[PDB]
Amino acid sequence: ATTAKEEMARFWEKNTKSSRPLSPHISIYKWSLPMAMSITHRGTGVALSLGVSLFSLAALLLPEQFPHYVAVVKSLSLSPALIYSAKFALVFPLSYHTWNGIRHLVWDMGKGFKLSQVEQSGVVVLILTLLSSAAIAAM
Amino acid sequence: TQYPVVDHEFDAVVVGAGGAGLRAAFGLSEAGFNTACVTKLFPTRSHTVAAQGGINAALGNMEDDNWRWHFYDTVKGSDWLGDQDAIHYMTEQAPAAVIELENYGMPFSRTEEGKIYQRAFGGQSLQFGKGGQAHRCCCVADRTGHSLLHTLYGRSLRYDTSYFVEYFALDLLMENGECRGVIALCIEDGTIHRFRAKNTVIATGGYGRTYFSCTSAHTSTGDGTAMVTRAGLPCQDLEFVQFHPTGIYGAGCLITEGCRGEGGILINSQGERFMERYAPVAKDLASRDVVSRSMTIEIREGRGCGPEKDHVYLQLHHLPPQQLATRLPGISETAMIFAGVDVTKEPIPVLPTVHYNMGGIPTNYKGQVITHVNGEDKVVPGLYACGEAASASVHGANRLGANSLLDLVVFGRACALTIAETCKPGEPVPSIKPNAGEESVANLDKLRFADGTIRTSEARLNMQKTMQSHAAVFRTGSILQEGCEKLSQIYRDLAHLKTFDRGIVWNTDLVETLELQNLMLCALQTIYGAEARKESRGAHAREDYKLRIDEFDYSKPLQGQQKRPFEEHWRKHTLSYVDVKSGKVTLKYRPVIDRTLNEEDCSSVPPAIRSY
Amino acid sequence: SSKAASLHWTSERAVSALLLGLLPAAYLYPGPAVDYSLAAALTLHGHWGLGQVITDYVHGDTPIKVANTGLYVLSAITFTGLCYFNYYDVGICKAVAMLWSI
Amino acid sequence: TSRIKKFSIYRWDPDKPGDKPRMQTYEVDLNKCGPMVLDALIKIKNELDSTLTFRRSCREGICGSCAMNIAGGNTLACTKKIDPDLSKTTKIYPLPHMYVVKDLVPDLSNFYAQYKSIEPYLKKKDESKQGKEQYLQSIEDRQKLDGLYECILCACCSTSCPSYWWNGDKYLGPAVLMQAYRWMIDSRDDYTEERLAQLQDPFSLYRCHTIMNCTRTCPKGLNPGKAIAEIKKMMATYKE
Ligand SMILES: Cc1cc2nc3c(=O)[nH]c(=O)nc-3n(C[C@H](O)[C@H](O)[C@H](O)COP(=O)(O)OP(=O)(O)OC[C@H]3O[C@@H](n4cnc5c(N)ncnc54)[C@H](O)[C@@H]3O)c2cc1C
Ligand SMILES: CCCCCCCCCCCO[C@@H]1O[C@H](CO)[C@@H](O[C@H]2O[C@H](CO)[C@@H](O)[C@H](O)[C@H]2O)[C@H](O)[C@H]1O
Ligand SMILES: COc1[nH]c(=O)c(C(=O)[C@@H](C)C[C@H](C)[C@@H](Cl)CCl)c(O)c1OC
Ligand SMILES: O=C([O-])CC(=O)C(=O)O
Ligand code: SF4
Ligand code: F3S
Ligand code: FES
Ligand SMILES: [K+]
Repeated sequence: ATTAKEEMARFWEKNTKSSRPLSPHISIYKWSLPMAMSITHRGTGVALSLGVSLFSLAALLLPEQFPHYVAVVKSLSLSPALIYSAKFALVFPLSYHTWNGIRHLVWDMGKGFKLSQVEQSGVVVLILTLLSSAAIAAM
Repeated sequence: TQYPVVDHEFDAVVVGAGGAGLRAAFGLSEAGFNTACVTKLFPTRSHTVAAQGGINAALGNMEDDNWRWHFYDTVKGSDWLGDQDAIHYMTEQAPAAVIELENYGMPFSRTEEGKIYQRAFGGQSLQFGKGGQAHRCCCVADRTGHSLLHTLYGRSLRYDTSYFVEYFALDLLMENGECRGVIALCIEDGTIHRFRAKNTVIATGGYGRTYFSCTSAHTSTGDGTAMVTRAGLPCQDLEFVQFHPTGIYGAGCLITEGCRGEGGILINSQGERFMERYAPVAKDLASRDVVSRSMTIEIREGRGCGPEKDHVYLQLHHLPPQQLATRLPGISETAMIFAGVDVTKEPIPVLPTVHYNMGGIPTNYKGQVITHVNGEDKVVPGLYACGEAASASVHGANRLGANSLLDLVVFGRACALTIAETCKPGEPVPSIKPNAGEESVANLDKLRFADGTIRTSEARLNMQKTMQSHAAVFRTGSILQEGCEKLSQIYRDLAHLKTFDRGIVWNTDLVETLELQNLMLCALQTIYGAEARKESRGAHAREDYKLRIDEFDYSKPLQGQQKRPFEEHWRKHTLSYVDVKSGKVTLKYRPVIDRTLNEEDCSSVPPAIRSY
Repeated sequence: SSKAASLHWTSERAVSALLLGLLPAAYLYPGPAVDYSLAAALTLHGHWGLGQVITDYVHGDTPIKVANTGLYVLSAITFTGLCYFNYYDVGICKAVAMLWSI
Repeated sequence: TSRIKKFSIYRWDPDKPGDKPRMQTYEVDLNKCGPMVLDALIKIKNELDSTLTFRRSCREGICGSCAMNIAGGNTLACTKKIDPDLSKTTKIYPLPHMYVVKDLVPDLSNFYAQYKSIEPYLKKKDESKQGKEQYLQSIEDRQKLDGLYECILCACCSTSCPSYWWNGDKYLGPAVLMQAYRWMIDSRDDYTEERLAQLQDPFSLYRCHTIMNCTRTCPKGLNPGKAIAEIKKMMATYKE
């Protein structure tokens, strides 16, 4: 006697004005590697975009060209370890997001959806991210 | 006074959302009846969803079939205690009922020709019993009831049926021998609701939970059967409890008879397919009352399996693994979960288990509840019943496999068809008393604030353990009377009940106390009907009266036989009454309907010898 | 368009495949063609990406409107600053190389 | 010789004025209990605390009543083995991010309503010959339904999906979406394009980002994540 849309409306109207609590979710749900890698793919994507936007804003607002700021950092005569740590920290989120992005595109084709394959592809992304970030930072 | 009471008005109210309640519900809405559906569970949680083997119909997809052969197998399977007019209607309407379900989207398994797959099932034959095993059990692998109930629920979303989910029906609203509706309890908010209607349909399932071990769900407490009892109305043939042969050992979960229908065999401790000795022709596909007795005899005679010699083996590993995965994927998973068994390697430990109640609310072939007054069948005005809660009686003393799911959709539709031809929508709904059903609310509040000596869980176990030992596969008057004295004492000790949850919103402590009241009303009529019936017919097997007593002796020629009077033979229905206050059980008897709906189209089968 | 949601889902995947191919393009063929293609792809992919985060996490008529407008300002400024860097400065490809020569 | 196991269970009573959610611990002797968690819940209710409220029925994992969060994951209490490690206390919560009616009993009516909205029943452009003959379906086209029709609507998958946590008012969830796909590829259905057209909005379908919590938690072993991916591929391919 009630349509689906009407049932959904009464649900929210009944519950939101009630004294009923909301069952816990994120604080009690057990994590997994695919789930941790899903939200990490989101955090890396957002961090990369904000990094691009801070760069574009710097090109419009800073009084010096890019070669000037590279010359300033080079004149600081930093150690190869700090240069490596900086390079690794810059290229790690990009590399992870790229490999896990290819993993997402494979999923969008409908491939690799068996749960054991989800775990396999995730671990492969993890070791490919490390190997790529280690080789790139070494350059 | 203390409980807020809400009143409703409908053309008809259906109590139950199983396969039978749903078919009647939107069938009434199909016919323009403003219909309400009251169910204590969400519809797809009903025990129908657990059904596995399939549903019978003479479609003829595997071989040339004939619904009259299905009629014959059902009459013979019932041990001539079933009403042949109802069996006629069910077996003739079976092809249309299954075709309707498939047309609803039911994902039946398919044959090479694209038609509905049908497997063999216990006690079904061709050529009126002289043509060998039949294959008319239409199935969805071994998840037929799951797909049946989900298909019916989906179909019911198209109609204007007003659902009341998780409402617990307390009693009927009776006035001057007529049913005005039902009074129920809303579990979500704790309010009492009186539903007024010109016609009430009762499809509340069985009461298999009266026993300790049973394949039934925890919600199969015979709630509708007790409402009819509290209304001063009779129940029929309640002492005939079907014991399924292959209920898994331990958890009691069902292992489908389709296992034997696909080629599975039963094995004792010495590796013998012992059914070749009890039923040389039918073997493991004999009737369920025969197999359950055969397996029970092998156990007590010392040929049981396991470390306690208390069960037997169902062997499937001789069947190809591709067949096991296609035809029986459900029990493959279940045998692993509840027994650690790999069906491709080891057999399943099985033993007889309470499964189905042949008895229930007596109706006719139209679905109308009847009472017996001075030898005539009085139709109760406005009261209907269908499914396992009702006694058509299409199953008599023993039900054939895959016939209940048929009973549900045939007589669910029949109730809606009978109401449509007898009454019209929008007719003035009958009035009730201002305090109608207040005895239900008083009994509800009494149990809610119980403060006695015995808790509800402790009382339910004393009932289940009493039924399990005193009303098992074999029964004796000395043992049945001991169980009758125990049950009649447990019922009088319900005054000393003890509940804890003093709330009303989702008070499962209170609801399961009401279900105990309903279980006890059904359990008394069962063990007292079994004690009085001094014969062996179908499932009810008395070892002190091993014979079947009909009005004649159909093992000898009827030439000049002295006909036994109705008071001396036993081919008759048991009608049980219960004084709810004291608990005393009263028993009456009404004759079996041997006539069909058309003798020239379906010959009435006279009682004969019953062997497999 | 009655298929606007599915056409957008396809475009998101298409731009990701395009952006994926620009990484070997930037390493193998650095120059203005890849700098500006990177500028357009990094902005469009990031804009659609941050929109999904807003759709998932921001609720209410006004907060959704405020977030999507503020995101549109961020994207437009980002694409313009990237084009400014490509035309007036060394460009994306050369900036990455100079940064890695440190 | 008793093996005492500790369970920590969510408790809330709507009839207590001012009642606040809490956790209560129960000690269950595993030598006098069934192997499944539901056997412990029923033992606790029948022996220790009869006020503990929860949904149960089939106790064999077919009806879907006893869905809850056991040891951090959504599962059926009747097919979830009790952890025999007595040094670990099993935490039992209701289904996550759901309004609590009482104790472990959530409100599934929005979940039910979303399932109704996708019209989960066979539809034909011509329904005049309904009930006359059986619809022909090849064994091949019937096999396409394996892994889909077995769904018991327990709601474990949807209540484990983060997108359903934040947008359950508009995201249909993996359970309903897979049932929609079950009717999309049913060869006997004539409304495939209409079912796809229903999902042309940013929320109904496209809030799924392939997190795959749903497939991990399904007590029936189904893959609603893969089904959603097949819908998405169908959404991008069908012509009108
Ligand atoms: C494990 C198992 C497997 C089976 N397999 C098969 C098979 O393969 N083939 C076959 O033919 N038969 C089979 N059967 C038998 C058959 O499935 C059942 O007898 C039949 O499904 C019962 O259906 P029903 O609609 O009468 O009631 P059920 O399906 O049991 O449902 C009862 C309904 O009544 C409602 N109800 C009960 N009490 C109340 C109350 N107080 N207030 C409101 N509502 C109430 C409940 O909400 C529920 O929805 C099987 C039985 C079992 C237990
Ligand atoms: C940038 C790197 C990305 C983030 C990395 C985060 C690393 C920690 C993530 C949390 C891992 O948490 C852990 O994950 C594993 C793998 O799914 C889970 O394993 C679980 O599933 C796997 C199969 O899928 C089973 O084999 C195993 O018996 C079971 O415990 C485990 O229950 C969980 O405790
Ligand atoms: C890819 O999309 C997603 N992937 C996820 O893993 C995901 C999640 O896993 C959430 C439980 C993450 C939660 C919001 C964190 Cl920040 C609290 Cl500590 C999430 O919310 C999400 O967005 C809908
Ligand atoms: O009861 C029936 O009709 C069939 C049944 O449970 C089975 O599959 O064994
Ligand atoms: S997909 Fe699995 S978890 Fe989700 S409702 Fe269906 S059976 Fe339950
Ligand atoms: S967990 Fe949720 S995001 Fe998608 S793949 Fe499963 S419905
Ligand atoms: S009770 Fe039916 S699923 Fe656990
Ligand atoms: K019956």
